[PDB]
Amino acid sequence: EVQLVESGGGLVQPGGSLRLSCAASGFIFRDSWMTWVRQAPGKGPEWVADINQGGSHKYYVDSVKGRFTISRDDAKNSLYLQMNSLRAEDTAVYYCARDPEFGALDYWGQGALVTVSSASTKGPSVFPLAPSSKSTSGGTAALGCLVKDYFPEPVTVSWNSGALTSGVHTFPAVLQSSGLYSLSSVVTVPSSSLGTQTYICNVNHKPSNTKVDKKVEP
Amino acid sequence: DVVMTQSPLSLPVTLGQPASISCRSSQSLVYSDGNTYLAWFQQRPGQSPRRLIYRVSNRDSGVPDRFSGSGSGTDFTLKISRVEAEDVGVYYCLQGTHGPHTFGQGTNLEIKRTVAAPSVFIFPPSDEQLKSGTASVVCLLNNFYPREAKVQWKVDNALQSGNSQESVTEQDSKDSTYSLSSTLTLSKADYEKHKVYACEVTHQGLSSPVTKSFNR
Ligand SMILES: OC[C@H]1O[C@H](O[C@@H]2[C@@H](O)[C@H](O)O[C@H](CO)[C@@H]2O)[C@H](O)[C@@H](O)[C@H]1O
Ligand SMILES: [Cl-]
Ligand SMILES: [Cl-]
Ligand SMILES: [Cl-]
Ligand SMILES: [Cl-]
Ligand SMILES: [Cl-]
Ligand SMILES: [Cl-]
Ligand SMILES: [Cl-]
Repeated sequence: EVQLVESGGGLVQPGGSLRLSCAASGFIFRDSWMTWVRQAPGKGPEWVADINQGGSHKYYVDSVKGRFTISRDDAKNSLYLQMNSLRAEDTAVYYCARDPEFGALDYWGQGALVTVSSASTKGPSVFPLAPSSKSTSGGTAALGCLVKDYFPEPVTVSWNSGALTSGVHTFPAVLQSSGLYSLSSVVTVPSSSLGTQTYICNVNHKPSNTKVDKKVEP
Repeated sequence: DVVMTQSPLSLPVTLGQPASISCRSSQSLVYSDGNTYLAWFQQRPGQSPRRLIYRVSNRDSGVPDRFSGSGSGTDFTLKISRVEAEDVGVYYCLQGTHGPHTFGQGTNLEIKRTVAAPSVFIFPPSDEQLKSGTASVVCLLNNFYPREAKVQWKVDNALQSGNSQESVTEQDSKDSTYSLSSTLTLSKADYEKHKVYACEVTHQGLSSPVTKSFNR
C-alpha cells in the first residue's frame, strides 16, 4: 500500500520559516519524480516545486523562487520543503505527491496546513454538548463537543479514540468576530444507549500541543 | 502561465444520469513528443485530490469506466456516464504540457436527491462554559436536503440579530445530505436575564416551521 505522510504544518509569522516533511512507503521512492503542490483556502490546487530522480533538476514556481528549497533523502524515503521569508499568500494546505509523468499526480499525501499570520497561538476550550430531552429527536439523542476559541486551524476531533464513527458530523470551523475559530462535533446515537455507553471526544490542536479527552454525560 | 478555464462552475446532477465538464486551455496542450498532457482530478469533501483521467483519456487504475476524457488542442471534456453518490465534490483539470503546470479553478458536482427534513436538536450552554463568562447556545439540523434552511433564534420571544453564526457541512458522500449548526453567543449575564431560548427552523421538508425551546 502506498502512503505519503506529511508533517510539520503550523503557524509562522510573515518573514518566518517553516519546514515540511513527506515520508513515503509502498513504492520505490528513489525512482519517483516528487512534487509539492498547495491549495489556498476555498481555491483550487497550484504548483509549488518538484524534484526529479537524482535531485539534479529542481523546479520552483515564480512566486517561491529563492525563498523555498525542495530536497529529498532517498535512503529515508523522505521529501522535504524548506520555506523561508514566508508571506500571507503562502497560507495553504500543502500536498506532497508522486509525479509519474507530466503532472498526472497519482499518489498524494494527506495535506499539511501552513498558516502565515502574526496573531497568537491560542489553544481551544472544550465544553460538552450534553444529551437531554432537548437533544432528543424521536428515538435518537444527539450529543457533542464544543471546541471554542482556538487559533490557528486545524483541530481534529474523534470519538472514543476512533471506534465511534457512525452518525458523526464534525462541522467546519467558523471565524468568530474575535478572530478566533470555533467548531462543534456531534454524534447521533440511540437514546436507549444513554447511561449505558460512554462517549468521549478526543480533541487535538497541535499548534498549541493541546490533546483533550472530554467525557460527555447526560 | 497557461490559463485553464472550466465550465460549468456548478453542475447539479441526479444519481444515474450523465454529467459533462468542459476545460479550455489558453494554449495547445500537444507536447513536442506528440502526446497531450491533460488530467482530471476529483476532490471529495475533506480529502486530498485523487486522479481520475490523464493523457486526455487514460483512466487511473482505481477509477471505473464511468469516467471518460476526450478532446484535443485546447478543448477538453470529462464525462460521467452514470453519476454515483460518491462522485460529489470538486473536479479540476490540469495541463502538464507546459511549465508551470496549471490547474483549472474547479467545477462543483452537486447531487440532487429527494427531500429530507432535518432532525433538530438544541443544547443549552454547559456549566463549565458559564463559569468563564460567556454563553453559547447551539442549534443543530441533521441530515437534510436541500441545503436551503432558515434558522431563527428567539429569546423570550424576541427575535435575535447579529449574535449567531452558522456552519454547514459539505454534501455527504453516502446519503447526499447536509448538516448545519447555528450558535447563539451571549455574555453570561445577558443569558441569565432571560428564560425561554428557542430555535425556529424553516425547511422544505418540515410540515411547518419547527421550534425547539428550553427554559433556563
Ligand atoms: O523541466 C521542464 C519541466 O519539468 C517539470 O515537469 C516535468 C515534465 O516536463 C516531465 O516530462 O515529466 C515530469 C513527470 O515526472 C514533470 O512533470 C516541471 O514541473 C515543469 O514546471 C518544467 O520545469
Ligand atoms: Cl499578519
Ligand atoms: Cl479547524
Ligand atoms: Cl460506529
Ligand atoms: Cl504551530
Ligand atoms: Cl433544478
Ligand atoms: Cl434520493
Ligand atoms: Cl421538542
